[PDB]
Amino acid sequence: FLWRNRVGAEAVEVRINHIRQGEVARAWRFDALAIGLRDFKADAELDAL
Amino acid sequence: LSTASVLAFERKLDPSDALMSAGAWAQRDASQEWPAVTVREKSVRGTISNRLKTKDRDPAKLDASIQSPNLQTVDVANLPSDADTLKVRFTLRVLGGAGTPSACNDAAYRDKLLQTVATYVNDQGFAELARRYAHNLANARFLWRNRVGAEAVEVRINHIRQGEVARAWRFDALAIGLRDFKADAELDALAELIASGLSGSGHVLLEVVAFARIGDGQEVFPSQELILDKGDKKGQKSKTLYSVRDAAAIHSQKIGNALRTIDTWYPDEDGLGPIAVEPYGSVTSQGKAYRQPKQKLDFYTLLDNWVLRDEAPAVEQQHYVIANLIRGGVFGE
Amino acid sequence: LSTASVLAFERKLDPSDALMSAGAWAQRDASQEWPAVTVREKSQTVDVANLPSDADTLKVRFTLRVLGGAGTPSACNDAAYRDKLLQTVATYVNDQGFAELARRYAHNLANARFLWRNRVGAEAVEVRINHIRQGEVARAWRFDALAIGLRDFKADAELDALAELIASGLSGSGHVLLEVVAFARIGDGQEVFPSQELKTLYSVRDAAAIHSQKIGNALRTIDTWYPDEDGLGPIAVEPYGSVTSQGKAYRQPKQKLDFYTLLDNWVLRDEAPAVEQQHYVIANLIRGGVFGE
RNA sequence: CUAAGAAAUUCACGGCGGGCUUGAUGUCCGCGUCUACCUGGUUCACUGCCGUGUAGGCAG
Repeated sequence: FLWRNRVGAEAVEVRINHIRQGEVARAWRFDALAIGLRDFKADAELDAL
Repeated sequence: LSTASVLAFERKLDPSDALMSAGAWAQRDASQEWPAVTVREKSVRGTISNRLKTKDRDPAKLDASIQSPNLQTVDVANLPSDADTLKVRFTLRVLGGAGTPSACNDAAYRDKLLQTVATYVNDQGFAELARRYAHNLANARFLWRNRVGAEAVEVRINHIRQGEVARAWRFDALAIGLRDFKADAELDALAELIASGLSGSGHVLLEVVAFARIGDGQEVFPSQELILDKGDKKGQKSKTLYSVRDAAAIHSQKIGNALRTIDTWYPDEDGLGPIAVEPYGSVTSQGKAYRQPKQKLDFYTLLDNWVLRDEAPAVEQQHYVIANLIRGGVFGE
Repeated sequence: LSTASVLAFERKLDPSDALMSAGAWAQRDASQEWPAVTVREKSQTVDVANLPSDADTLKVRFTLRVLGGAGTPSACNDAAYRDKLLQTVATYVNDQGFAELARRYAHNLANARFLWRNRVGAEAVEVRINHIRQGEVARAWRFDALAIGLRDFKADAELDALAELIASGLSGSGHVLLEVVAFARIGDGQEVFPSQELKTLYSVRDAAAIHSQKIGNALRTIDTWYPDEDGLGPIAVEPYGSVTSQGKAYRQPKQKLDFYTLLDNWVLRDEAPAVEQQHYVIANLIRGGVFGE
């Protein structure tokens, strides 16, 4: 979703928060540059999402 | 095979706005706290010193009005008293990915343009182009007038991988000229970094610190604007100076201009040195566009000779076309 | 071949702001650490300031900037106008040295031409001027404004070295950096006259200064070939030169000695205006402006 | 001397009731504005000065 804004960046981190009340019920973090822009490979904290 | 009617090219070598500060030499072990310079808008009278017209000339309105002086508002920024050196600081991103367009219409033309620029890269890479960009980053060409008549300039280029510096440089650059492109091994070490950047082989983030001694309390040269067309009143605004938040500043396009002075393969003034890379290569302050379409030399003829009909031009016109493809712009129809 | 729709020349000998400041005598060799002048307003609501009772002194602070190679211009539309101007500027350069400009610059450096209204009732004038390469000085002077009278150009022994230095300067034979500063004798409790804008005396903060253009005017009183009467003295160099103080505008355009026709003749078709005009022509090229169509 | 010459149209009124507009989306791309300077306008045709009456030493 960062279209041109991610191009040529040192570090890109994504934080995803599930909101089920006023409060947040769950909290993910990702290394967006480590996760591939091309391949849909799988791991544990991502299929937890 | 035909050119697509909508082309577009994302630029590479992205500069930012530069920010001026001020201070003395040899406090540059601890020069991370110098105060900036201030754009000062005042009112200063002038003279009546322009050409009086020949249309409706009359000594009842020119010979009587000449002895009534002018009334203007000059906006000039100046250095402080103890300060004697401008620190001009900006950053630069050598992106890379410099052969694929952002927009297109015909993927056959894009399949031809990709293999054309790849056949360019795979015998001479981005080596010599990064040599001359490292030269323009070496000398203080991006100080368009603040270097003219300096005692010493010191150019520290820092390469950045994390919060702090990963690689340093120091360049003597009043010794380095503006026409003869001699080089050095550390100039080559900068050029290898920029060539790695343009080839899509890593990230380059050059924090560019450029000192230039002028003198105590001297005059500084930031950039200028265009004040018209959206509220053009009777004209009580002469000339102001560009600024990020309460400090004077050069625009990004003028530094980009001064960094892409690469062109030396035009037949007008060959020994008289380089100019900026532009399609229909023109110094507009000179007033005369080199590289006419009357000849065979401009970018819009080289590009579609080399892409469509495979007529690969000379081994410097390749350099010029690729300097245009790093420049960007709306091509096509 | 015709005129030039845009022209832009770059300035030479630009000063900084001449801040005023005070002190005393026999501490003038310890003037790195010295006090300043004050700004106050009295009863309309206007400004007027004053020296203290301990001080006859007043002090000046500015420094200079030559560039070199002033014939070659920086904005035009005609390439042929450059190709017709290069022969003229090189013809004026190569056949004679620039010291005739340089004496008439450097004596205004040496005299009190920049101390305009700082000797309206003074007694002893002493000026000290530095040639700064680096963090110290290496060619020091200390000049006098009593000796050379403020309307003639008669040279002395100090003047030739500074003249050949500045003529190396503006011709491109080496960048010079002067610092021209002065020490005054005003009066124990005397009213000051700084600059203004377009009443409020022009107040730099916690001091008092006069702008750049007054000294960039004062150091180029080179017009003494103006037509009518040459016994009066030097006034400065202006295309369409009008002066408020002497009232009458020298060098009128309805007769042929204004800048906009001698430039046309001297530059383009290679016919020469007079050798009693040349240093005024090149002083106009030193000043700069928008010289269009 | 006019298809000339002449003329009172009067009066009265219930339009009324009902309602789901739905759903989808990449505006991308590029740029040197350039040079130049002398307000003591008189920030009141005079402020404030021995007699409120027309002659005067003052910060001029």
